[PDB]
Amino acid sequence: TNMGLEAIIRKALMG
Amino acid sequence: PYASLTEIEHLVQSVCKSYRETCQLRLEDLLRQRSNIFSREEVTGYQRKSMWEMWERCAHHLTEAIQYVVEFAKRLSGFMELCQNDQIVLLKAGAMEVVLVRMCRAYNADNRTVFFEGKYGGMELFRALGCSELISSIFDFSHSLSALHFSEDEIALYTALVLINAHRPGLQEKRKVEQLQYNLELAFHHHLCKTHRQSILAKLPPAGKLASLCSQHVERLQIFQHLHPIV
Ligand SMILES: COc1ccc(-c2c(-c3nc(CC(=O)NCC4CCOCC4)cs3)cnn2C(C)(C)C)cc1
Repeated sequence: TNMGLEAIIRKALMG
Repeated sequence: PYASLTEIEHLVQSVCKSYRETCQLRLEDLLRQRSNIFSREEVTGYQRKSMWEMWERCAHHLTEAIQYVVEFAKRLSGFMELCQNDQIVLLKAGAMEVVLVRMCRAYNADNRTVFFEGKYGGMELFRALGCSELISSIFDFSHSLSALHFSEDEIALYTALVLINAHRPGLQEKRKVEQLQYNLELAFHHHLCKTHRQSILAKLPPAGKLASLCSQHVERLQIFQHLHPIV
């Protein structure tokens, strides 16, 4: 899993 | 309490819907799955795995769950209205704490076991992680939480309050978040009063530091993946 911490939340929030 | 009684009852229901919709597995299914427990051969299978391999699997599961927590946040009445800086700040500080609450929620006190990858298993299942001090404290937190018997609605409101906390450093719209938090405290307070369980939050242990550590391990693996085997 390359994306983690704040980077995964940012990606997750875009929706 | 200026808010009318009917308006608060809806806020309870809206928050519970968001929690139930966004759990990875429905609680009712979790209780029904308590019968199937990993076989001693399956357990040893997990123990044979290399520290990295078991951490790599566990960290992916923490990140998957985080993603479902972000969805929970989106469903909160006022979360979308907040500026993206604030939306991100609240999720950085709190989203891992919710995760631990949701995973520790899928636990069985009778035989001290946790739902993990399809079947229930005990603390011994995690020996490959090699942080027994962390694993025993996490299982303790889960056992204490089980004693309190939180309902889905009580667990939905409490996790909601963890995310929507107005004291996190770096919030731009502090006042806007306090208003959203207060409304959740009003709601939750009413629900505890109706059921005579005002004292339950005092008895819950703090999971903040445990989650801080879990986040540190998740980050550790992403910083160092080039030194470990490829996906
Ligand atoms: C016993 O307490 C523990 C808590 C967490 C853990 C735990 C996990 C879990 N990964 C899953 C993956 C999974 O089965 N997902 C489906 C569930 C998710 C929760 O909601 C119900 C469906 C469940 S646990 C990953 N890392 N850790 C640490 C030990 C590092 C912390 C272990 C043990």
